Amino acid sequence: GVQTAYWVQEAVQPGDSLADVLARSGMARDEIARITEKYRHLRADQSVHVLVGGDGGAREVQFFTDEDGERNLVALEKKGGIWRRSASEADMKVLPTLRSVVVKTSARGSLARAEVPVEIRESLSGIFAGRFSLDGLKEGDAVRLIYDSLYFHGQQVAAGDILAAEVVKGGTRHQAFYYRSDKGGNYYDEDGRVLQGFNIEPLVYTRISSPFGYRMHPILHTWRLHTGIDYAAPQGTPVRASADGVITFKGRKGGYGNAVMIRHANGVETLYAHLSAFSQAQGNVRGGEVIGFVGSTGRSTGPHLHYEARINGQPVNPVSVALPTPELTQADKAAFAAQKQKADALLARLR
Ligand code: NI
Repeated sequence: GVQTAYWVQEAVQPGDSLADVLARSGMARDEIARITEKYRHLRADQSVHVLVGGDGGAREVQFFTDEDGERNLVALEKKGGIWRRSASEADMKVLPTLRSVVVKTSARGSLARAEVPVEIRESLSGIFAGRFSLDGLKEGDAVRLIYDSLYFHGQQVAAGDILAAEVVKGGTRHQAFYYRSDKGGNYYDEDGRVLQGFNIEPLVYTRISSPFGYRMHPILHTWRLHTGIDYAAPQGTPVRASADGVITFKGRKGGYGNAVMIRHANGVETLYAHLSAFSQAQGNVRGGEVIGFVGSTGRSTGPHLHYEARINGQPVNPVSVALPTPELTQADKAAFAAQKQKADALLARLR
């Protein structure tokens, strides 16, 4: 009898194009065209979804883009015969995720079995990197986490930042709390003291135009993930290394324009882009010496620096990880205490 609509999932293979994946799914030739007419692009490690109507006609197509610098969540619907970027306020919903796990084999291993996003395992590693090694957790060691999770139409699509984390290694308790204020946040321990190389910011900037993490466009309601920090600064402004390490690259790089990377050791790297010019200071960099100057090369509006920290792999909120953490004043102390208590109430849920 009558046919019902169904979803088709097509994974994205190496250096694949949208039209490519869309074609392997079985989508019509002329249909692929009407789509790519308005929409180095397709984020690998995923799969584009296509809703097929009972009549075999495509009605929707959602997927993630991995453009250089940021990733976009593209949702497209077909109405009246035209593909339009679908979006709405109620589409996404962020919830606090309470995950508790006890180490058995390895720390990173057990956390993976507990359904803990790779992003979080690495973000957690850098946060406590100044107290212990996340890989030195023996059996019986606990890891209690609380982090925002993004749900698209009731379906978990990503993971926000860590709100609080309690780790017990060998019986020693280590706590980390996320604190935000003013008109990104930072991580502090239970006593409000700084946790933990990166003793300075990459430069002197006028203001931070765009923070790290997921954010919804105020009017388009679309969602995008900025894989770094946008430091607004006059072009030509000296861009120095945040810490020691060794520069491993430099030159034009996709939408990043001129950029350089530094392997700060311990399995961590950094990247500064959109530079107007370098300064050629390869080899080992003491940490602090100029390595570039602000510009607007690659995919960028005006002058500013793109700071991106990549722990054991890909993008990770550089805050309190690959940047210095400011001390808490009275303009905080009280507020922080109020926030620490809220997170601890959720933590106690995993004890
Ligand atoms: Ni950026």
